Amino acid sequence: IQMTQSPSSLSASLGDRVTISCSASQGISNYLNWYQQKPDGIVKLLIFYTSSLHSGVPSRFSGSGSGTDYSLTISNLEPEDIATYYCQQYSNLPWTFGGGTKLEIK
Amino acid sequence: ANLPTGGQIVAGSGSIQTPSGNQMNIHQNSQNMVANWNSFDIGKGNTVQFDQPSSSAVALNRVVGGGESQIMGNLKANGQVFLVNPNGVLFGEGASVSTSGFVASTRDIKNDDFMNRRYTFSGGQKAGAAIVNQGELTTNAGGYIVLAADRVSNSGTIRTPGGKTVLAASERITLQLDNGGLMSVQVTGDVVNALVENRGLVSARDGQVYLTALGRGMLMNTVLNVSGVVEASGMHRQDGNIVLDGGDSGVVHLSGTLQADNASGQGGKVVVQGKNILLDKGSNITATGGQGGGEVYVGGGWQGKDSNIRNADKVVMQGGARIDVSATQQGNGGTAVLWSDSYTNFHGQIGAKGGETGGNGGRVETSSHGNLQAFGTVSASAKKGKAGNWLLDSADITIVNGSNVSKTETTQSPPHTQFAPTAAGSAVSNTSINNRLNNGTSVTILTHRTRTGTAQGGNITVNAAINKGNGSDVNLTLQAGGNITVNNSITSTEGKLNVNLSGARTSNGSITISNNANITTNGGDITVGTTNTSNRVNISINNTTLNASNGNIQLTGTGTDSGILFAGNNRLTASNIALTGNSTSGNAINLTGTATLNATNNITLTGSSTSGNAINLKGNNTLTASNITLTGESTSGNAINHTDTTGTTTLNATNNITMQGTRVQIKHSNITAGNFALNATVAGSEISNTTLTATNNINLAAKTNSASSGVYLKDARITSTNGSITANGTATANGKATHLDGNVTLNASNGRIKLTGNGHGSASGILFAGNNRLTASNIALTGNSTSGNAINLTGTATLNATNDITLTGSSTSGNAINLTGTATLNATNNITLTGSSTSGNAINLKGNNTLTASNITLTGESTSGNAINLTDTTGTTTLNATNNITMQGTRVQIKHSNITAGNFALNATVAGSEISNTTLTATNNINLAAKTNSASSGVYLKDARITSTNGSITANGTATANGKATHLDGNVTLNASNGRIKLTGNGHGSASGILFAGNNRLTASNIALTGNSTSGNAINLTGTATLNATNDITLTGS
Amino acid sequence: EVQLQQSGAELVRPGSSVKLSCKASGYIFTNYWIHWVRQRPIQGLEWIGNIDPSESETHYNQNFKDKATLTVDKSSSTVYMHLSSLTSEDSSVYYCARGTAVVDFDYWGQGTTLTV
Ligand SMILES: *[C@@H]1O[C@H](CO)[C@@H](O)[C@H](O)[C@H]1O
Ligand SMILES: *[C@@H]1O[C@H](CO)[C@@H](O)[C@H](O)[C@H]1O
Ligand SMILES: *[C@@H]1O[C@H](CO)[C@@H](O)[C@H](O)[C@H]1O
Ligand SMILES: *[C@@H]1O[C@H](CO)[C@@H](O)[C@H](O)[C@H]1O
Ligand SMILES: *[C@@H]1O[C@H](CO)[C@@H](O)[C@H](O)[C@H]1O
Ligand SMILES: *[C@@H]1O[C@H](CO)[C@@H](O)[C@H](O)[C@H]1O
Ligand SMILES: *[C@@H]1O[C@H](CO)[C@@H](O)[C@H](O)[C@H]1O
Ligand SMILES: *[C@@H]1O[C@H](CO)[C@@H](O)[C@H](O)[C@H]1O
Ligand SMILES: *[C@@H]1O[C@H](CO)[C@@H](O)[C@H](O)[C@H]1O
Ligand SMILES: *[C@@H]1O[C@H](CO)[C@@H](O)[C@H](O)[C@H]1O
Ligand SMILES: *[C@@H]1O[C@H](CO)[C@@H](O)[C@H](O)[C@H]1O
Ligand SMILES: *[C@@H]1O[C@H](CO)[C@@H](O)[C@H](O)[C@H]1O
Ligand SMILES: *[C@@H]1O[C@H](CO)[C@@H](O)[C@H](O)[C@H]1O
Ligand SMILES: *[C@@H]1O[C@H](CO)[C@@H](O)[C@H](O)[C@H]1O
Ligand SMILES: *[C@@H]1O[C@H](CO)[C@@H](O)[C@H](O)[C@H]1O
Ligand SMILES: *[C@@H]1O[C@H](CO)[C@@H](O)[C@H](O)[C@H]1O
Ligand SMILES: *[C@@H]1O[C@H](CO)[C@@H](O)[C@H](O)[C@H]1O
Ligand SMILES: *[C@@H]1O[C@H](CO)[C@@H](O)[C@H](O)[C@H]1O
Ligand SMILES: *[C@@H]1O[C@H](CO)[C@@H](O)[C@H](O)[C@H]1O
Ligand SMILES: *[C@@H]1O[C@H](CO)[C@@H](O)[C@H](O)[C@H]1O
Ligand SMILES: *[C@@H]1O[C@H](CO)[C@@H](O)[C@H](O)[C@H]1O
Ligand SMILES: *[C@@H]1O[C@H](CO)[C@@H](O)[C@H](O)[C@H]1O
Ligand SMILES: *[C@@H]1O[C@H](CO)[C@@H](O)[C@H](O)[C@H]1O
Ligand SMILES: *[C@@H]1O[C@H](CO)[C@@H](O)[C@H](O)[C@H]1O
Ligand SMILES: *[C@@H]1O[C@H](CO)[C@@H](O)[C@H](O)[C@H]1O
Ligand SMILES: *[C@@H]1O[C@H](CO)[C@@H](O)[C@H](O)[C@H]1O
Ligand SMILES: *[C@@H]1O[C@H](CO)[C@@H](O)[C@H](O)[C@H]1O
Ligand SMILES: *[C@@H]1O[C@H](CO)[C@@H](O)[C@H](O)[C@H]1O
Ligand SMILES: *[C@@H]1O[C@H](CO)[C@@H](O)[C@H](O)[C@H]1O
Ligand SMILES: *[C@@H]1O[C@H](CO)[C@@H](O)[C@H](O)[C@H]1O
Ligand SMILES: *[C@@H]1O[C@H](CO)[C@@H](O)[C@H](O)[C@H]1O
Ligand SMILES: *[C@@H]1O[C@H](CO)[C@@H](O)[C@H](O)[C@H]1O
Ligand SMILES: *[C@@H]1O[C@H](CO)[C@@H](O)[C@H](O)[C@H]1O
Ligand SMILES: *[C@@H]1O[C@H](CO)[C@@H](O)[C@H](O)[C@H]1O
Ligand SMILES: *[C@@H]1O[C@H](CO)[C@@H](O)[C@H](O)[C@H]1O
Ligand SMILES: *[C@@H]1O[C@H](CO)[C@@H](O)[C@H](O)[C@H]1O
Ligand SMILES: *[C@@H]1O[C@H](CO)[C@@H](O)[C@H](O)[C@H]1O
Ligand SMILES: *[C@]1(*)O[C@H](CO)[C@@H](O)[C@H](O)[C@H]1O
Repeated sequence: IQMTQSPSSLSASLGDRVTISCSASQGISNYLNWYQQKPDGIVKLLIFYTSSLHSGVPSRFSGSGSGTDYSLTISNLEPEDIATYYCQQYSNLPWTFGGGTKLEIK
Repeated sequence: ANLPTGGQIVAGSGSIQTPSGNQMNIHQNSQNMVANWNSFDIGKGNTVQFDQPSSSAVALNRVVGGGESQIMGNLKANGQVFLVNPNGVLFGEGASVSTSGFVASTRDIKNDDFMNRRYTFSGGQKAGAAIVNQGELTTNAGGYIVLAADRVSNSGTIRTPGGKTVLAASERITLQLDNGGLMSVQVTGDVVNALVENRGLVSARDGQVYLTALGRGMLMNTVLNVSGVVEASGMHRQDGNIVLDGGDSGVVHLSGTLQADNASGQGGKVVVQGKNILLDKGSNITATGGQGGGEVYVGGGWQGKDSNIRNADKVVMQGGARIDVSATQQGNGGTAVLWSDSYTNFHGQIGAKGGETGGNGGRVETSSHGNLQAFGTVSASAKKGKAGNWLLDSADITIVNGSNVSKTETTQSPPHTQFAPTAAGSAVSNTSINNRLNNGTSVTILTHRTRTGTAQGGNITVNAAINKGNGSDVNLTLQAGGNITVNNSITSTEGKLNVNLSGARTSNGSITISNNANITTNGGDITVGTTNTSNRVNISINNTTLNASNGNIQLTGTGTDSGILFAGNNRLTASNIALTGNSTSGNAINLTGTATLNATNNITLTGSSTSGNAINLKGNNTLTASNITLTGESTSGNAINHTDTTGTTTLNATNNITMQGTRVQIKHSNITAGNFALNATVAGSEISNTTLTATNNINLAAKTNSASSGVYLKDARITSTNGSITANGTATANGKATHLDGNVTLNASNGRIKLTGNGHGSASGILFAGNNRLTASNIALTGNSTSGNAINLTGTATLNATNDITLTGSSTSGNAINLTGTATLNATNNITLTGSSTSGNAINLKGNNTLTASNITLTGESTSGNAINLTDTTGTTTLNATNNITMQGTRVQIKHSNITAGNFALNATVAGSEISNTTLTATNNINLAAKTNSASSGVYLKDARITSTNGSITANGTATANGKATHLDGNVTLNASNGRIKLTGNGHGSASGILFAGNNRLTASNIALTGNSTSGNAINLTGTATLNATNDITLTGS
Repeated sequence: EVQLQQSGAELVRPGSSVKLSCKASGYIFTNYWIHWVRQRPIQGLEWIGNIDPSESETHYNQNFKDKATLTVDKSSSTVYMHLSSLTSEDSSVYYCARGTAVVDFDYWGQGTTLTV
């Protein structure tokens, strides 16, 4: 199972509707986690399952999708969000990860 | 004496002399010359001698008058002699011709062509003129003899060793010569009343014989007739040692013997082509060979696909007729072919036996594009080599019993009336094929659908028993383009009978074995499918027994409405029974009646259906074998559904079982296995009303993507005499990851139990309803969920562990371990319940629960709720532990409980602990520790009656927030008559220390109170307090 | 709070071996399995293997099957990652993660630098 991310990098403005699509090599039902890695190196889990928030997750983060396409959306962009968002599948062994999408401001 | 008269040299240079009355001499000087004669007649005792410069020297005697040439004397020449007489030529008895090459033709040849060495003969003949040879015509080695006429007859003998003998009946005949020999002959042009008859002997050893007759009419009249002996012994010439041709019209009635044998090497090639070819009773076409048999073709090549041989319209083989291509000493047998495009009636004998001292058997094909009547005998056996093959091919073929089919060969048979077929449908006597299997020869039967509009769909119908009670290993393959309707046993007592009821590669038909058509193979294989060609073929079966003894039974086929269907009472005994089926809308495998698939080694059922069921067994089917594996894939239906309100599925594995599928819905089954293992990967599985007993490990793994429960067990008794049951359920939808229901009992007396349930989203984890009596030497229940419960035993559950019980859960918002029902977890050595949660409770015992063991260890963590919560306004929790009890968590709330213990230990680290309305007895120490960081009480006891028979009660509360460090209220009773009571309370901020209200009776030997508070009361005994001590009472505070 | 403490920076010559430690606190150590994820330099993340402290059951990625080995000590609440035959290519940042089954990697370690 191979994961696909696009775009590999994104630039936008404060509070702009941000969308990081994450397409899969096949239908993985909903076995998707949205890890956010801050530039320092701390890696969290933001949306386990396709759309299911984690504990330390502000309401701005919200996903959707099914089958082969999935997206993670940050409704209001604030400079805390600047990070790389590895979308991870876990339907089929071995587990794999996305290519990373750095969210740069403009 | 009568010598030719009127001789006149027209071209070339030569002299004609008559030195005697009986001797006539011609002197040839030039290479080519034509001599025209008023009459060319040789009387008895007269000699016509040619004196020519070489053996390639050419002399032509064209008759330009008189009548038919009358040659009774001897004609001798050192070169080539060509005689042309439009009136015909006759060679009487005793006449002898001996030249280096001789041509007798009724067709005139132009002089210009002759001097230019262009030997073509056409036209100019008298109507009805014939060339009749009753004497002896011989040539030197490498010579040739040609008789081209409207009609040619040879009642004498013809001998051209090492050359070519050609008898043609055509308008135009073209002869190609080179270096004094004959290389090729071109025969073309139909003529009226054409015929070439040979009642004598023709020998062309190491050469070739061509008997071509091209007729204009003869709808049923004899166009070619060889009743004598034709011999072309020698090496196997690829052009054929003997070649016959009947043209496009007429009947080739052959009654004599054709010989192309080779005592020292490979036999010759005999080809007989025409429109209608009949071989009489005395026909003896032989192509044997010392080092291997030759080849024989009657009406065409193999399968009629040889482009060098014309395909006959009808070929009839009268009874007693014989074609022999068998090897004589050592070598492989040859090929004998009988092909026709309309109708083949075969009654003769064909020999394709291999060499006695070595070599494989030959191959025989008796095939007709239309109607086939194969009733004769064939022999392609081998004394040392592999068996031969008797191949058949017709439009549609139906096996019949015996040979009493009112055949028309010799009795009430006018001449050439056998060319009118009467028995529609290509009947074949089972007696013939019975002998073929009995004599160690394979049988192969094919069909092929004709053009649309005919009833000849290409079917096979066995309407007679096929037996093999003698002989070595043989094969029998029936591959039709239509149906394989079998309605008669195919048995074999001696040897092996490998049956292959294949369908055609592009077949669109099906295979039906019904009417109790048992197939016994005495160790032979049965392959009713094809294997991998995606050949759409249904395999319907009804009361058919497939006994393979020591062979392997493989059925394959794809049926949109039913891949392979089983009905009635079926029995299938074999070393390996491999069923493979596919479907689109119907059941890929559908066993409806009783199916007893007794196997010694391996049973394998495979299916795949888009909408229907892959494997759908509803009958009283019994499947006993060492290893049975049912693999199925279904997108809309069931991979493995065995549901039946009356039918029961019995499985007996001496070694192990494996079932795989998108959804495995087993039901009403009785399975004995060595190492059973399911694996569902799409829609979970279901075990209902089964009694699955296995000697060793059982591995029920299933994942469901739908609301249906993953591992759904209901009224199932699953036992492991020596192994462990490991179940692994996973539900990604609002279903339950593992759901236990109804009277389920699990026995792992010498092993483990591991029920793992991974919920997702709203999915609950493991579920328990009804009465579940899990007995094992080790029980472990693992669950994981987010909003639902990681582990829940709502229904009555009984667990008896000889060693220990372990429950583990992890719930994001729901309850990790929830016991809202009568749970009786008896165990000998240990019991541990571990949980963890964020919003909900970690451990939440609600119903009437009893947890008996020597060692109980509860633990849980909750961010905002209660970790260890044992409370219900009705439910009563009883804990019976001989040895230590440990409870650790952030919040411990014990209510309506009745605990007995050897030792006891709480530990609250975040939210403190509360004990209320409980009766806690513990012989030795009852150390209770609790640290709270919120306004809740540190150690909150109310209406609790705690007893220490031989031990010491120890409480130690710390409240960093403004809650009560250690608050006792109401009817608290503490008996520690043989030990010490020590309650330590550390408050902070405005928090009090040890607060006593209500009515507290603290009885003990030594009573010690300790408090530490900043702004609150270190010790505050507000209500009624009563402390009775036998040694001393100590209180301190700040 | 639930923490995943690891070792500091580890540097060895290529062809050496290093045993990485993942120390866990603030949660039931035998209630979740520990994961192991490598962040290759400027190429995306990748999964190595996991070991469940409840029974030391391990699943290994085939690429690291002969490259990594996992050991667990329940007493110290620690999972140890063993390595062999290191090269400069494997020089990356190695993360240990707390894996449940449905919650997956809800907490990651601080990460150690393995320069080889
Ligand atoms: C030659 O062919 C004729 C056909 O009538 C048959 O009668 C003779 O027996 C055979 O020699
Ligand atoms: C073939 O030859 C045998 C014996 O030479 C004779 O019995 C058959 O009648 C003939 O066809
Ligand atoms: C095949 O074997 C049988 C024995 O039943 C014999 O009768 C036939 O003559 C031979 O072809
Ligand atoms: C063979 O038999 C079938 C019935 O199975 C009939 O439909 C075809 O026409 C015939 O060729
Ligand atoms: C072969 O047998 C079937 C019955 O099985 C019959 O219907 C046909 O007429 C016969 O040829
Ligand atoms: C088919 O032929 C066999 C010969 O073995 C006979 O036994 C059966 O009675 C007939 O149907
Ligand atoms: C006879 O049958 C075997 C299988 O038993 C096959 O391999 C040979 O090709 C056939 O002659
Ligand atoms: C098989 O039988 C069917 C009838 O079901 C017939 O239609 C096909 O022609 C034959 O192949
Ligand atoms: C099948 O037939 C064979 C014949 O030898 C017999 O031995 C087996 O018991 C039977 O199943
Ligand atoms: C049926 O027979 C064929 C040859 O015609 C063989 O290739 C297949 O293996 C068997 O099923
Ligand atoms: C099996 O046999 C029964 C009666 O014995 C018949 O009713 C079914 O049609 C056949 O399949
Ligand atoms: C083969 O099996 C059938 C039942 O399938 C039985 O009727 C026959 O007697 C047996 O030879
Ligand atoms: C035989 O199989 C065909 C599809 O191949 C199906 O349409 C028929 O109903 C079944 O009998
Ligand atoms: C059935 O298949 C097994 C496969 O191992 C083989 O060993 C047996 O000889 C055969 O009967
Ligand atoms: C034909 O049957 C095979 C054997 O299972 C299956 O793989 C194909 O999908 C089906 O078309
Ligand atoms: C299973 O087989 C039965 C025949 O009894 C058929 O009616 C069903 O359609 C098939 O699923
Ligand atoms: C059954 O099949 C297994 C492989 O699945 C093989 O190992 C056995 O020899 C055979 O009986
Ligand atoms: C199997 O046997 C049961 C009872 O013996 C009957 O109810 C089912 O119909 C048959 O398949
Ligand atoms: C198939 O069954 C045999 C015993 O008959 C066993 O040895 C193999 O391991 C199994 O695959
Ligand atoms: C499974 O099958 C065996 C035969 O090996 C039988 O003895 C047992 O009774 C059944 O459970
Ligand atoms: C049947 O399945 C078991 C499962 O462990 C395996 O051990 C045996 O080798 C195989 O025959
Ligand atoms: C279960 O599997 C084991 C090997 O795993 C074998 O020894 C037993 O015979 C079988 O029942
Ligand atoms: C289910 O089947 C799969 C193969 O698709 C295997 O990997 C799992 O171990 C078994 O549970
Ligand atoms: C299993 O059997 C029970 C009662 O025998 C029935 O209620 C369920 O529907 C079936 O699955
Ligand atoms: C539950 O009770 C039913 C009643 O028949 C029994 O069949 C099952 O075996 C048991 O699990
Ligand atoms: C059971 O299946 C789960 C996934 O559902 C896997 O994580 C465990 O390793 C296996 O035991
Ligand atoms: C599970 O049970 C076994 C024996 O039943 C014991 O040896 C293990 O220690 C316990 O985990
Ligand atoms: C666990 O059970 C309690 C009652 O005991 C219920 O309130 C919760 O909703 C459940 O998760
Ligand atoms: C039960 O649990 C206790 C807790 O320490 C352990 O020591 C025993 O070994 C186990 O049986
Ligand atoms: C403790 O558990 C009870 C049910 O047993 C529930 O009602 C409470 O809300 C919880 O704190
Ligand atoms: C739990 O109980 C057992 C019983 O022997 C004891 O050995 C352990 O020390 C205690 O934790
Ligand atoms: C309480 O526990 C003891 C042993 O711990 C047992 O004897 C009693 O039966 C049960 O009530
Ligand atoms: C329970 O804990 C005590 C210490 O209080 C220890 O002595 C016992 O061995 C164990 O069962
Ligand atoms: C309670 O715990 C003590 C040690 O505190 C141990 O000695 C007794 O055996 C047990 O009952
Ligand atoms: C209570 O729990 C704490 C953990 O914070 C441990 O240190 C004490 O030993 C136990 O009494
Ligand atoms: C509170 O007091 C207890 C003894 O009662 C001690 O074990 C704990 O360490 C302290 O926090
Ligand atoms: C369920 O989840 C737990 C983590 O709490 C894991 O240990 C088990 O392996 C999985 O089945
Ligand atoms: C035997 O033949 C009868 C009559 O055609 C048919 O009804 C059966 O299905 C077949 O096996």
